[PDB]
Order: sequence, then structure tokens, then C-alpha cells
Amino acid sequence: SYDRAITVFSPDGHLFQVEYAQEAVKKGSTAVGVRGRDIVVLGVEKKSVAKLQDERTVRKICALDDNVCMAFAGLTADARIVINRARVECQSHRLTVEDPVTVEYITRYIASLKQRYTQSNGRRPFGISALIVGFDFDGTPRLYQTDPSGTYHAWKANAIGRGAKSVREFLEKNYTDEAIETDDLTIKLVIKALLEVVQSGGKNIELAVMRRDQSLKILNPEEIEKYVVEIEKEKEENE
Amino acid sequence: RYDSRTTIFSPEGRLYQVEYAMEAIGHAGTCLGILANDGVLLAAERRNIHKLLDEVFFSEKIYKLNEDMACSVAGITSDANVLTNELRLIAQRYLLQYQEPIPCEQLVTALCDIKQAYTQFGGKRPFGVSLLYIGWDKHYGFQLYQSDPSGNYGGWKATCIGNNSAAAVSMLKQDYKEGEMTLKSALALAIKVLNKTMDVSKLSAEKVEIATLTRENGKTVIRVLKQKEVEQLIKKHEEEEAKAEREK
Amino acid sequence: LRPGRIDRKIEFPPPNEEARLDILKIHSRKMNLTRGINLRKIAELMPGASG
Amino acid sequence: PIRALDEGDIALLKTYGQSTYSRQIKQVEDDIQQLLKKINELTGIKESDTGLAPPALWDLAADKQTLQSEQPLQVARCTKIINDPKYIINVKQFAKFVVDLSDQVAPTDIEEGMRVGVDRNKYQIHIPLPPKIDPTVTMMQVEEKPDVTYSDVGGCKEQIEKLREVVETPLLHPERFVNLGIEPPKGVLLFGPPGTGKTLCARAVANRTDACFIRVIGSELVQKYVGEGARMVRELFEMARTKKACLIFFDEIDAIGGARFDGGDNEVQRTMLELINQLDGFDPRGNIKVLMATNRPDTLDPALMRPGRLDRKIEFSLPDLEGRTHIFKIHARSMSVERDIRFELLARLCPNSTGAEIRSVCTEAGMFAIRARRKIATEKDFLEAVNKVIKSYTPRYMTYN
Amino acid sequence: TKGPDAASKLPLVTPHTQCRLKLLKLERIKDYLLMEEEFIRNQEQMKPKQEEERSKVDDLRGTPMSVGTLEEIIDDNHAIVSTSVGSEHYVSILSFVDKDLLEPGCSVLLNHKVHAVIGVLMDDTDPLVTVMKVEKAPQETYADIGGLDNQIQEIKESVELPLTHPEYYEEMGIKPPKGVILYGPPGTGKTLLAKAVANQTSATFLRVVGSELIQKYLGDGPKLVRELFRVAEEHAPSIVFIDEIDAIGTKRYDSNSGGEREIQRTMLELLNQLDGFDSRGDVKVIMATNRIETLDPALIRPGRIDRKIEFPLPDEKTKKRIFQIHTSRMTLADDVTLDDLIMAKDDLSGADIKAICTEAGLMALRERRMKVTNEDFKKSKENVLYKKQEGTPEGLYL
Amino acid sequence: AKLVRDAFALAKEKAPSIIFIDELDAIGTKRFAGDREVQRTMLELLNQLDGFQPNTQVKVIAATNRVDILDPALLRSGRLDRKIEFPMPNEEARARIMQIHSRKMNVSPDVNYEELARCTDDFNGAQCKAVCVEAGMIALRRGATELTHEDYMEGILEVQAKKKANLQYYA
Amino acid sequence: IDINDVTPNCRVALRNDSYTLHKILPNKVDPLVSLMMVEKVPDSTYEMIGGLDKQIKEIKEVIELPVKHPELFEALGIAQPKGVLLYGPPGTGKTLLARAV
Ligand SMILES: Nc1ncnc2c1ncn2[C@@H]1O[C@H](COP(=O)(O)OP(=O)(O)OP(=O)(O)O)[C@@H](O)[C@H]1O
Ligand SMILES: Nc1ncnc2c1ncn2[C@@H]1O[C@H](COP(=O)(O)OP(=O)(O)OP(=O)(O)O)[C@@H](O)[C@H]1O
Ligand SMILES: Nc1ncnc2c1ncn2[C@@H]1O[C@H](COP(=O)(O)OP(=O)(O)O)[C@@H](O)[C@H]1O
Ligand SMILES: [Mg+2]
Ligand SMILES: [Mg+2]
Ligand SMILES: [Mg+2]
Repeated sequence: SYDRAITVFSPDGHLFQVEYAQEAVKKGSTAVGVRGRDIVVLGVEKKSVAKLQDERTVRKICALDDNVCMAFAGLTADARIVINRARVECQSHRLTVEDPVTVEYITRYIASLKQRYTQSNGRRPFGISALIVGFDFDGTPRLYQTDPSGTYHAWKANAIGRGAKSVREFLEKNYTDEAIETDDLTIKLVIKALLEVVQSGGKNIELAVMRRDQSLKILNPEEIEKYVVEIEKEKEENE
Repeated sequence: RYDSRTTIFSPEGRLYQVEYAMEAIGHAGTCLGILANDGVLLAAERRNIHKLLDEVFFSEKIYKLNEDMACSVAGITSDANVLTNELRLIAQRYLLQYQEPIPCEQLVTALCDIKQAYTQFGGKRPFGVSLLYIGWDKHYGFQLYQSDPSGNYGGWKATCIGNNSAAAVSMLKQDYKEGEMTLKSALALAIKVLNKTMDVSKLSAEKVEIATLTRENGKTVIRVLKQKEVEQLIKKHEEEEAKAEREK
Repeated sequence: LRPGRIDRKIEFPPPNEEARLDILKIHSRKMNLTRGINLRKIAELMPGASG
Repeated sequence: PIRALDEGDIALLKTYGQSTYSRQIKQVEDDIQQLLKKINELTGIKESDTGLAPPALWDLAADKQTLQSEQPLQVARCTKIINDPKYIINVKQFAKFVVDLSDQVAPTDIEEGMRVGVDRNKYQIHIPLPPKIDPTVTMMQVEEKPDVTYSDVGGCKEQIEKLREVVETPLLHPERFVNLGIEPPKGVLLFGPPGTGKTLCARAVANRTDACFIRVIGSELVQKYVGEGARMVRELFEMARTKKACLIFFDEIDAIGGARFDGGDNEVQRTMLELINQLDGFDPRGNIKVLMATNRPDTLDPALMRPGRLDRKIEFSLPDLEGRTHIFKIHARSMSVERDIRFELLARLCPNSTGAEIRSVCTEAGMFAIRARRKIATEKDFLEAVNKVIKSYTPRYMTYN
Repeated sequence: TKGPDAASKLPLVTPHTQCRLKLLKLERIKDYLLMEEEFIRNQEQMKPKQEEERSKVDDLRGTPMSVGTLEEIIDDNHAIVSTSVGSEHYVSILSFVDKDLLEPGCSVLLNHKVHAVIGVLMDDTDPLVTVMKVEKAPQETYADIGGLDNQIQEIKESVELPLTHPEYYEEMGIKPPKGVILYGPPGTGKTLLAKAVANQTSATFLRVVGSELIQKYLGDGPKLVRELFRVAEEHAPSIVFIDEIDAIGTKRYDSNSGGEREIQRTMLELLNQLDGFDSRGDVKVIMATNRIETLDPALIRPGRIDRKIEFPLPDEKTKKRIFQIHTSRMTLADDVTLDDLIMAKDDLSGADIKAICTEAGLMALRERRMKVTNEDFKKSKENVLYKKQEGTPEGLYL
Repeated sequence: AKLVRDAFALAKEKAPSIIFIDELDAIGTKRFAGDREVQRTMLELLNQLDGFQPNTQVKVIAATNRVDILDPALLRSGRLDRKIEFPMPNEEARARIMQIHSRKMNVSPDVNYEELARCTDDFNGAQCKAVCVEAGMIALRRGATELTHEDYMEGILEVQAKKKANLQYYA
Repeated sequence: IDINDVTPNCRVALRNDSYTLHKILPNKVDPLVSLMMVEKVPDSTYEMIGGLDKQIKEIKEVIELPVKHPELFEALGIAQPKGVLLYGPPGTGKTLLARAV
């Protein structure tokens, strides 16, 4: 009877509404993010959009700033609002301080907005967990995960959404310094990690690749096709 | 239960009120829109066809938002009217600040943001209005957009919302030729879909409303088909059905 | 309704046009019909009869 | 377009296929079932044991002599004596009779209210009988001390001390209470979360009760016939009064002590009302300390819970950290565990878990140590058991830190 | 003592397929059956003292012999026995009755005329309880379950291993878990794991429904539960299986109804027998529920139900195992690639991974084929998976 | 019915007799096969009450914790009519109860029974006696020869199973 | 009467004098369960049911084929379907098909 109000503590000190909100993140398309020496990758699964609908308006990977991009899970309605507020915050931070918004700062602001929305009644928590990754450190790659609760964390490689447990288990046992020593191997690692969660053909994986002092490069289906062909060749070599 | 208010999250993480609204959107009358290579169109069903009801506006379900946009409606009447007024206000505000037509998706996103804000802040019931958007912009041209009570929109080539939306959408998927539909063919397909989307046989012209978006000499004329052309299309569909049954 | 206690769930949709005609014939067998009692027209007048 | 099967199709389906051995195997199976049934029928006895003594024990031809000479006597109670004196005898339920004694018995032997035997023909009183001692009520006694002592109950020092002050101290040392003019509480209601250890404390008290301990079976008190449960409660309390310093344990008192409502339980409510006046009211109960236990105290009638019948209400709360550590040591005394097991960590990893869950964790650790053929259960086994027993029944823990 | 009355079962035949090796095995079993039949048929016929004693005892006893309750023992040759009609009789105890068994509450056997005690009824078990005892063990063994390995291991450690290898538990010092609850979606393998345990187990197996424990009369419920557990204890190694526990194990709540309060009393008697005053003995309780959140916390607390075994909907490997198990008898074709149906979304249970098999067989029969094909399996899946209506959200989440 | 009639006849035989039917709810439940026998027992009592010649030498006193469950016919006019009401003891009532049940025990003259009465709101007489007995027992725990007011307060805490601890936020 | 034919709960008849069993008698059936056994067959016939040929065949696949020819299922290696459920709009013919069966 303690799960009907955000600001009500359960006898064991649980804010049950936030835990329920995380369940919303548990129901979204998987997002995998791994950062390399000179590359940050945001893996995503496409949901095989309807035969008669356009996929241009189903963008799940969006860039908050010119060099910071985020991939979210959970309900799209809240994710869009969070993304818009993050963009406005980045453009305001640039305005007040000319230095471009750091990935840490944008993640902190997203967490602050989520916490403010999960602090009092009459305001439902944001049911989207955002993986904010960017080279905004001016020579250092960073990746962050903003839980629907409001806490963020620095992750070398983390998974959100459906299958997050399996993708995280794969990433832990395969993400080594030898793995991400080059951009191509980092992209291959992202593809391999997302393959176990999303069993399907091409166009079911959208990869956002960002290099140092560059712009977001949403890889075309062919390039993902080339990388999957390479991974299949590697598997054939192993056998 | 976990549907006392919109703000409440179910243990599985579902906005029960939002789902209830998106289910209730089915009570609304059938409306559909097919995107054609030369334009897009909308089709709606007048549920109220009483003889004592005087048709004064002719656009109960299809509203003009801007000089290059129009959006059909489906859902509560008061919510639909508020949403259409807000759409007009947003479009004209964008025109005043930027002095160019809203690129359609901007208006759709603004309305979806308003609906999301309603579904988030406590003390407000979700807008139970799902309305199809049509229009042309310099960036992508003709587009058809679907808006749900939850603020989740999406580009679509042909969709139907309201009564028997599932059957209409499925059989539009079955017989929609991508990139090969002209406005005449689009109207023919829309009439074919509306014929069996509603239980009423013979698809009375007074009981169906069709509006078409065309790009003529850079004007974007929105035309609501008069009863004469609607009757002509109905007769054409009847003759086509007779020809098809000829094989029998 | 588990597939071990109930194996086959046969649906019973409201009879279609031919089904309505067949039902009319079944229930009109003992009736004294008159020439020009076309039952297809009567069935067409029942769009969704419960059966 | 589906087409039904015909006779020829069925015949070909059952023939066009495997028929070289199928028929033989099927017939063999049917006839094997038949043979099993035939064997079972042929034996089909399993002679039921009867109380027949060893042949030398009875070996009596005078048993017929006693059967022919001795005559069965109906048992009845003499309600009144009339003054040759006449006696009114109630033959339980048969009828009321006015009979006179046979020459065998003397008039002085038979007193009013005594249950005496009578012949089945004339109803004359032939012999007196000892007063009824109910068999169910008598079996309700313990007469066999359970092997759980107070040392096996951990984390409840205050609760155990209160229980002893209620049921044991007043019986062993009445002087400490008589000198200061203190009437010790006569009842204790052990209410707490299920599996916390109320029944264990009751068993310990019965173990060192050094008096009459009566375990009240909730089934017997609820009887099929109307008024039987109240009679059973009244017989139990009389049997407690006849003894000195008896102890009654009303285990799961919520079984019968539900809140009265307006047929509903009705009869169970009447039995509850009988226990209530027995515990408190006219005719002081006497030296009968009542022990009641229940995991759901809120459903008890307020009359039964008033501090006149259940004087001391001991709350068996979930053990604190020290209680959990002591419980872990108590339940791990026999387990072949390693010497470095940090029981403090295992206690801290079971935040809100009763003693029963601690025992379950200990048994799970032992079972894990048995899975891999290891005769010593290391602390990792206990950690896995804790995960399986408490945690089993990350993103949520992500927020906390 | 009255050791286990284990259910009888014939040995298992391995070939399954109608090969001549199976014929030889069945012929050998039949030969031994005819062997036993002939031996026991000749024994009495081929057969040609105690007769005098038996005749004397039966002539003293006479017939019919009434069954009454012994109320008290006054002397060594006298007792008060209350006939079934409630009337107490001061009858004489005859010599040929072992005085050791004569205890208050026992069912005494009395002469019809003089009512003199002539014997003590030993079993006198409630007929509604003796029915529960499993005599013919079900044929479903462990090999008949696809997967559910962890669950099989837990159930074996709880009910099977302790009897066979009690050394491990005795040395470790831990009493083996004496209570297991099987909970999970419907059609997962709960009753199956119970049938397999009953088949393999050598201890007396008692089956209950959770609805037969409730009796119309007031006190019949708790007394029936007590009789069931007493019968289980009489046969020292026993397993009691209370399927559909959620019938009487619903959360206790203040009920203004004797029906509900009677059901609650039955549950209380059950939980008192399971873990309360006096040890439970060597009786293990297995319970099944497709709803564990609605059970009284006391009934499913550690001590009574020591292993809350979970039975999830089958995963890919488990689903492939249940297709192999339920299609082994079937004569599959060459193109039957079960993986297509095995994929599924998330919601294929054993019942379905069997009804699907039955429907594929029936559709093969429709086309007059005894060898199924891939199209048959796809059609059977489409026909038999129609269980849930929506059970899903809309296109909100991304 | 026979038992009730015999009891009333015995009350008649003795001239100055009083019958105390305690826990009248057992047989006084509202009219609704044991129900039949109990309804018959009730009728007998309602009759033996109306069988009395007015102002006879036998008076019946009944007790009950629930008048709602009681059958309305029992009250009536010629039957039990003097519905003597017993209220939960007031402040003075609780203080007097504590004084009466603390008489036999060695009690400190420093006890402020009025403060205890204030601190024991919603306490019936039985609970007040339990409070006194618990205070005595607690005093015995510490080996104190004579009771103290704090002992009475701790007994009041114990009577309702409550436990008082030094909370970390109430300083 | 042989002792092997008296199975538990057989409702035997006993002689009044010596209480000897001299008959087995039909097994006791609760009065109320007897009325549920269809002794008089209903008049509905399959030809009276129209528009449900597929439904009739599907139901007969479970109510007729498994019992009429269990050998087909034994050879196929599939378990005999046990139950069938009829569901649809009211007055569609479910009870009519039940009567026909
Ligand atoms: N405090 C404890 N210390 C040690 N062992 C305990 C404790 N509590 C429970 N146990 C263990 O759990 C077993 C069962 O617990 P017990 O029956 O005493 O619980 P309960 O609270 O009386 O149950 P319920 O409230 O359901 O009647 C005990 O025999 C003992 O082995
Ligand atoms: N895992 C499985 N492996 C093999 N056969 C299975 C499995 N699950 C189900 N089956 C088959 O389907 C039947 C249904 O499963 P089962 O009887 O165990 O259901 P249950 O879990 O008891 O469900 P309910 O809640 O309906 O009682 C089994 O008897 C068996 O024939
Ligand atoms: N397909 C059909 N063929 C013949 N008669 C039908 C059909 N459907 C409905 N009916 C008629 O409608 C009536 C409905 O009776 P019933 O079978 O009880 O309906 P339901 O199954 O909905 O309860 C029947 O008397 C039957 O004669
Ligand atoms: Mg207990
Ligand atoms: Mg089951
Ligand atoms: Mg019907």
C-alpha cells in the first residue's frame, strides 16, 4: 500500500514509484554504448517498423549538442521532452559560459531534471534511461547512463532497455583494452554485443558513431552490413 | 488498482491512464489518410447523420490549421476543439516569429509535447484525441502524421483511427502500392477502405467526408470534396465492384 | 483455458450471408413458403444476425 | 474444404503402416494389464490386523463363561435420589428412568450425580463407575516433553524472560510474588510475524514446565455437533483445575477466537464465549496459566484479548542484529561449518528475516555444500544460501549507495 | 512401525518404438506375470492346528461385529465402550485382545449381542483419506520432463535424495528440506514434476486437491487434515502432494462467514500439522499453486515450505526439449524444422508445446498423413496458441 | 430449554434468588440446525421472564459486550428493560481503578495517579488492573522493594505491547 | 458373493438378521448428479445446424474421433484431445451443436 505515491517511503526505505518507473526503461529497445580511445559508439535496435510507416520520425538516437549524443529507452513521449530540455540546456550553458557543454554537465542536468520531476506528487517520473556519450571533454571520451530515478554513472560500456542484462554480461566478458584499441574493433564489439539481444537481419541495428572533434555519423545500413559480414567472417575463422 | 491518476506508474511500468485513453480513441469515428506521390488526403465518417441535424461547417472532422496544413480529428469533442485551437495558435505563432510555414513536423511535435505535459503533470486527464496530420513543407513535401493521446506521433503513409482502425490499416497495408499512388488512385483506395471499414453499406456520400491536399503552382490548396464528386467516386466504386463480381 | 484442459476453442461467429440463408432454409423447412419467397433478399436484410 | 474420414480410410490408416509387430505388442500390453488385475484379485486381501493376542496369552475357554455370565451394563448418571429409595438415572440420551439398586450394591455407595451402570432390561443399578475422564481431553495433555530447550531460542531474551515470569516463575517461586502482594499474570498471548518462534518458546516451556502442560488442539474444540466445543472447553478447564498449577496452550487462537458478528461461525463463537467466561468471570479459573499464540492478533475478539484473560501480551518482533547472530549460531551449532564464517555479515545480509528464514538459510547452505561433494560448508555457501532464501524471494539497487 | 506402502509399478520398457526388442521385453514381463499367477494359483490348490483356535475365536466373536469407540479402561477385564449411536456400554474385555493396543479413543470391535470387546480396529482410516493414497504410480517419469533441471534437482534434494542418501544430510548436520512449493504460470510442469516424483519415489505418496480437504460439516475439515497427516506418518517415509493449495491457502482475513472462517480453520489445522507443537515426522509436503502471491504468509514461510521452487514459462532450450519429448513418438517428416515454432515471442508453455503436437497430428490425419510436415505444425501453432487476448501495451515505448 | 427451565424453577424454589445469565450473546443472537435449538433456548428464557408474576422475588441480571448482536425481543418491555450502561472509565474512573487495584502492593506515596489516568486514555478497568499488575512485576524485575511512578508508566507501555526506545530524532 | 467383488464404497445390501452381504447393488451416486446424466436424447440433429460445417468437424475431431478410433492417435503418437470450448456472440448455435452431439 506504499506504491501509490512518489513521496511516501516504504517501511524498508524504498521509493517504490521510482523503482516502478525503471520498469518502463526495462520495456524499451536495447541500447548499447561502448567508448574507445578515439571513438564512442551508441548501439540501438530497430523495432521492424510497420510496412506502411516512415522511419524518419522514429529517431531514437539524437544529439543534444554538436558533439554529444544520447540514446534512450522507455516511453518516447518523455524521452522527446528530456531531449528537448537537454538541447535547450546545452545552448543556455554555451550562452552563459562559452565553453561547450561537457558530457558530464549535460548528464548532470538531465539527472537534475529527472530528480526534480521525481521529488513531489503531481509530477510523474521520466520513464527513460539516457545513455549520454560525447567527446565534449576536449580530448577525452566519456559515456554516461541516466537512470529514470535521477542518478547517473560513468560507464565504459553499458546496456539499457530490453535485454540489458544479457548485453551487459556480454560486454563485461569481452570489453578489454585489446578490444577497443581501434575504431573498427570498437564498432565490431558494439555489433557483436547487440547481436545477442536483437536476432534479426539488417536495418534492425542503428549505430551512431562519433569520432574526436567530429560530428555524429549515423552509419548507413550498408556499413552495418559490411561490419556484420566481417563479424560473420570472424566467426567462420573461429570455427 | 493503479489507474487512480495519470501520474501513477503500474508495477510493470505502464501509464494505465494513457493506455485507457489510447483504447478509448477507438470509440471515435473512422478517419484515414493516404499519402500519394502528388499529394495526401483524409477520409472521415460522419457518425451523426440524423435528418434533423443541419450541416453548417462541413468540416466536423477535418480542420484547416495553416495555409499548408490540415488535420483530421478523432476523440472527445471538447478535447478535439481545444487541440485544434492550440494547433492553429502554434502554427500562427511560428509564422509570426519565423515568417515561413511550419514544416508540419514542428506542429506535430508541439501538439505532442502539449499532450505529454498533460499526461505527466498531476491533476490533468490525458487528451483522448488522436488526430491525423497532413501538409506540405519545403523540407520533405507531402507528409501524413499520426498523433496519439500519449503524444507519440509518427510518420505514416496511410493510417486509419477510430472504429475498426485495425481492419482498415491492415487492408491498406495489403493493397497500398508504395510510391505508385496518384490522388485519383488515393481517393479510390480511400473509398474502398471506407466502404468496409464502416458497417453501413452503399457508402452514402453524406456519411463520408474527404479532403485532399494538392501542390498547385506553389499555393498548397486544401480542397474539401463537394457532395457531387463524392457521389461520383461512390458510383465509380460501385461500378468497379460490379466489374470485379463479373468474374463470378 | 490452458491447452491441456481445453484443447480446441472453436469460435462461433455470427453467420455470414450464405450461413444466414442456410439457417433460414433449416428453420423454414416445415413452413408453407409461397412462390416468390426469395430467401437471399431476406438474408441480405440481416447484416449481422445472431443466428 | 476439410473432408471427414470414412471406414476404408480408417482401416488403411490402422493397417497401411506398421503391422508386423504393432498388433503383437498391443495385445501383449493389454494381456499384461489383464494379468496384473488377475493377480491383484487373486491376492486382493491384505488381511487387516486385529487386536488378537498371542495364542498363549488368551488360551481361555472360560471367556465364553464370562460372556454368558457377565452382562453388559449401560452407563448412566443418577440425577436425583428419591426417599425403599428410588433413583432417577439419565441413560445419556436414551431416556430418563426411575430405577432401584440391585442387591449387589449398598445404598450408601450410590450418591447423587455419580455415574452408575444399569442392566439393559430392567435398568436396575448394579455397580458404580468412576467419574467420566474425557478421552480427547485427556489425550490433549503433553506427557512427553519436546526436546527444545530455552537455549535453542535466541534473540528473545526479553520475551523469554516475560514468558517465564508469566508461566514459570509464579509456579516455581510463589514467595517472590506473595511477599510484595503481586498477582502474576495468568495468561500470555504470543503474537508476532509467522516463523518468529512463538511455538518454540511454548515447546521450551513445556520442556521445563515441571507441571501439567495441556496443548489445546484447535480441531477438537471445533466439533460437528452443536454445543460440543463448549463442552470440550469446559472439560479441559475442569481437568486443568483438578491438577495443581496447570498450563494450557491455545495454539493458533485465531482458529476459534474470531470477532463475533451477526449464521456465521456461531458454534465456534459459542465455544469462544465458553472459554472467555472460563478464563475470566464468576467462578475464578484457579491456578491455570493460559498460553495463547497467533500470527494474526487483529482478528481476535476484544473480549479474549482484554488484559483480564491474556494479561501479558508479548510481541515477538523480528530479531535485531544480535538476535540474528545468536539465531545463526544456534542453528549452525550442529552444521559442519568452517571456522572463519563471519556470522555477523550473514546476520546483516538478512535485514528483515525471522528465525525460520535463518534456519532455512542454514539448511540451504548445508545443501549447497552437499551439492559439490564437500563436507565443510564455507562462507561462500552461506552467502549463496542467503541470496537464494532472502534475496531470491540491480537497477533498483542502483539508486541506493 | 507400518513401513511405507509404496505404490506398485511394472518395470519400464526402453525401446518405445515398436521394435522386436520391445516385444521381447514385454514378453518377458508377461512370462513373469504368468509365472506369479501360476505359482499363487497352485499354492492354494496344491495346498492340502491353528484351525481350532481360529474356530473358537470366531465362535466367541460371532457376526456381525460392531465397531465402537473405547471411552475408558476401568479394569483389566472391563471397559466402557460407546456404541456408534452415542450410547455408552460397560462391556467385558475378553482374553483374546492385546491389552497394549487398547487405549482411549481407539475403535474397538464389539460383540453384537453382549457388546463384549473382542478386538481393536487398527486401520479405521477415514475412507475419504484412504482414497488419497497412490496405489498405481503414474507412468510419467523424469525423462518425460523437458528441462526443468534446476527444479528437478531441488525437488530431488527435498523429497527424493533424503530417503536414498541420508548420509550426506546426517554428516552435514542439516535436516533435509521437508517442504516444497511449486508455483508458476499454468501449464509449466508443476503437477508433472509431482507425478514423476511419485513414480520414482519409494515412499508412500498421498495426493490431495486442496478442495477435498474442505468438508461440508463444521469440524470435518480439520479432522480430515489430521487424519491425512496421521496416515502419512503411519507410513514413515511419505510425500503429501496438495495441488491447488490456493484453494484453501488464501490469505487469512476477517471474514463474516462461517464458510470462510471454516476454510481458514482448515488452513490453520494444516499449518499446525506442518510446523507446530510436536514434530511433523518424516512426511514431506509438495504444494502447487498458479498463484503464490495470494497464499497466507504463514503457510509458505520457511519451516513449512522450505524451497519455493519457481516454474517459469519454457525458454528456447527448454522449449526445444519439450518438442523433442512430445514428438519422440510421432513420426516426423524430414522438413520439420521445429526451431521456427520454438522461437515464439515469449509465451509458449508445455501444454501448448504438446497441444501443438496433438493438433499437428490431427491435421496430418485430416490430409490422411500419419507423418507430420512443417505446414501442419505451423497451422497447429496458429490454431492452438489463441489463448491470450492482448496481454501487451501499445506502441509507446521505444 | 430444559436447562433454562430447571434453573428458573430452582430460582423460584429459593425465595430470594437472582439469576445471572452472563455472556447472554451466546443464546441471544438475532433470529436467523443448531440455530433451531438455540432459538428454542431463547424462547424459553423470554417465557420464563414473562412467566414471572410482576415484582416477583426473583430478579434476572444479564451481561453482554455486544447489545447489537442481542435479539431485540429480549429487551422489550416486560423482559430485561433496565439497560444499565457501562462506559469506558473516565479520568477519575481510571485513577480510582488504579488506586483500588494498587492497594495490596507496596506503592510509593509519590505516585501521581491523575497523570497515569491522563496517560491511559481509552483504557478499560481490566486494562487498568493489568497496568497496575505490570507496574508491580516490572518493579520486581529491578529488585525494587517499592513501586515507582516510572514503573507504572512502563507498565502502561507494556499493557498494550508497546515498546519505548530512544529514537534518534526525538531529542 | 466373492470377497474380490466388494470394492470399497460399493453399497452392499446386508441381511437384517445376521447382516451377511448377499448382493452388491449399484454404486451410490449423489442425488443431483444423477439428473445430470442425459437419459432422454435431445431432438436436435446435425442437419438442423447450418453454417457450421467447419465447427462441427472440429468438434467431432475431439468428441468422436478420439473415442471411436483411438488407434489412430496411438499410432500417430499424440495425446488424445480431452476438452473443447465453444465461444462466440450470443445465439450463434453453441447449445444447438451441444444438443446435436
Ligand atoms: N527465535 C528463534 N530462534 C531460533 N530458532 C527459531 C526462532 N524462531 C523460529 N525458529 C526456528 O523455526 C522453527 C519454527 O518456528 P516457530 O514454529 O516457533 O514459529 P512461529 O512464530 O511459532 O510460527 P507461527 O506464527 O506461524 O505459528 C523453530 O522450531 C526453530 O527451529
Ligand atoms: N516442461 C514440460 N515438459 C514436458 N511435458 C510438459 C511440460 N510442461 C507441461 N508438459 C505437458 O503438459 C501437461 C501440463 O503440464 P502440468 O500438468 O505440469 O501443468 P501445471 O503446471 O500443473 O498447470 P496447472 O496450473 O494447470 O495445474 C503435462 O502433464 C505434460 O504432459
Ligand atoms: N448455424 C445455425 N444453424 C441452425 N440453427 C441455428 C444456428 N445458429 C443458431 N441457430 C438457432 O438459434 C437458436 C439458439 O439456441 P442455442 O443453441 O441455445 O444458442 P446459444 O448456443 O447461443 O445458446 C437455436 O434454437 C438454433 O436453432
Ligand atoms: Mg506455531
Ligand atoms: Mg497442476
Ligand atoms: Mg447457450
